[PDB]
Amino acid sequence: RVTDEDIKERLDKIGFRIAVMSGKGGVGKSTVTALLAVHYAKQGKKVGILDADFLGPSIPHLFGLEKGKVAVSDEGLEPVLTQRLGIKVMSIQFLLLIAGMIREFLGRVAWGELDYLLIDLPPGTGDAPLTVMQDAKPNGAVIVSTPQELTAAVVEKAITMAEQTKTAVLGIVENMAYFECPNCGERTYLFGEGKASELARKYKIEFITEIPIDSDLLKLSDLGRVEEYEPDWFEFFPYLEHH
Amino acid sequence: RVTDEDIKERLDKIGFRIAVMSGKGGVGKSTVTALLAVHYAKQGKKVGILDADFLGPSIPHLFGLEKGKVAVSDEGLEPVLTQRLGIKVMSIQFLLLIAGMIREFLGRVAWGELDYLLIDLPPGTGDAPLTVMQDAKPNGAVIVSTPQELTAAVVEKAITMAEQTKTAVLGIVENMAYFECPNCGERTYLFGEGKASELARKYKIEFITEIPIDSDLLKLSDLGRVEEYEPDWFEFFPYLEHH
Ligand SMILES: Nc1ncnc2c1ncn2[C@@H]1O[C@H](COP(=O)(O)OP(=O)(O)O)[C@@H](O)[C@H]1O
Ligand SMILES: Nc1ncnc2c1ncn2[C@@H]1O[C@H](COP(=O)(O)OP(=O)(O)O)[C@@H](O)[C@H]1O
Ligand SMILES: [Co+2]
Repeated sequence: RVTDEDIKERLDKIGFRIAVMSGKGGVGKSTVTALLAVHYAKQGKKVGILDADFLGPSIPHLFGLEKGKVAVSDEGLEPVLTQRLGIKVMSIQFLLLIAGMIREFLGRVAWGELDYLLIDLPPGTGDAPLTVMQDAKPNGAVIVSTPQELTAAVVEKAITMAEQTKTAVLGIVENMAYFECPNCGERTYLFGEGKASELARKYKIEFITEIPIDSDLLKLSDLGRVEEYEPDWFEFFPYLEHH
Repeated sequence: RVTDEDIKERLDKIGFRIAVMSGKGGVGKSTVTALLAVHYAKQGKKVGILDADFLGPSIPHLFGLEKGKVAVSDEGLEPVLTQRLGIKVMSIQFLLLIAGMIREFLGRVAWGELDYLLIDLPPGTGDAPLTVMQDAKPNGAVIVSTPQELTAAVVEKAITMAEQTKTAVLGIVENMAYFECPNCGERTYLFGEGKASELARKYKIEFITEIPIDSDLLKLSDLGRVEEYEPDWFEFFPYLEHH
């Protein structure tokens, strides 16, 4: 029930729209989304997360936000804040086709003035996650994949999808690429690891990052204490003009 | 088209029907299925795998069977053999509602005389993987799960499912439970690990196994050379009267 000119007034308050996308489920798209939100918050930035992943909404759980409950104000649907860093979150989860659902999330929600809105897309390169790009029209987008995914095929379906809304492909994230023994700091690289950097060099993408399988990230993910995860795999995420 | 009394003549040639099942996707159900097939073959046994996982058929890939071509004989639909150990495989994959598809797989396929038929179910505890239990009515079934999401809930939906066809729950497999540094042989246990043994003791299941995250299993899985995977996580899988 929200006009195309209506969202404009809302997104005008938002410095930069990043979308996070994946070849498929279980590659840690929502976890990365969360870690980028945490990166930005901790740098002093005001951050919003829109959970577009109706399939399996990981986002609220990661911030221990099962206390769903949206409330309505002058400004509209008040997003629930993460207690440690004040990140604003919106998820279907907070109500116990979607073409228009995203239009509401961009319309009726009081995002206020924030520097970055992170959209946790549905998984894959299908129509589902393209419908969301239709309405969110992001400035930037970030590919999340495991080594043993991460083909030029996938990366090209990704660059092509980003064409349909004119969005820059800012980075590849190689999630669960290696493991670092905490005893002896030995790394063991999972088969297919190192492809992110080669494909990035290949298609002229400027940001690569290889996130290991981290027991602590799994612990705190589960506990919903992700805001306390110390390691920043986005230490070197490039600046992005966000006025 | 295959009659209910028709399958009887076929399964009469088959010593024991094991079904492999999961709380959800990406927990390595198909990989375990494959490793149990390999365990049995290498022990001298004649083994069949029915790939009931139409969703995302991992099985043929694991044995490098993209040569997906069935042929028909007197005996019927000839399963394609794995080249190293002679395991017989059947998968929709070999043709480039399913209620009756499984009925064909159990009916029209020439399984011949074999000791074990392993059924790689669809993932989860939903209707999909229950339809297959209807027609396969397995003697035994094995739960595959990762630590994070190995709940009494899941295990009970599993024991309950197995009731509906009177099948024994033979084992729990905790897949990707830990990692062993190849430098210093240190193990690092993923959060939630050790639950399989507690739940098994709890619901009186006789077989537990914890499979680590294995770079080599990932390598050979991908290469489709799984038959050459040396480690047997079923070293101590109990005997099962299979006349
Ligand atoms: N680097 C990592 N180390 C350990 N666990 C991880 C890592 N990345 C993701 N996970 C876990 O893997 C699972 C899948 O991540 P998730 O974000 O749900 O993927 P997706 O967004 O594709 O569904 C979750 O349990 C998540 O916390
Ligand atoms: N213990 C393990 N170590 C490393 N990789 C594994 C392990 N178990 C499974 N995998 C890999 O994880 C992925 C998921 O396994 P799969 O059997 O396809 O899950 P499911 O059958 O439940 O969909 C595959 O790439 C598989 O080879
Ligand atoms: Co070590």
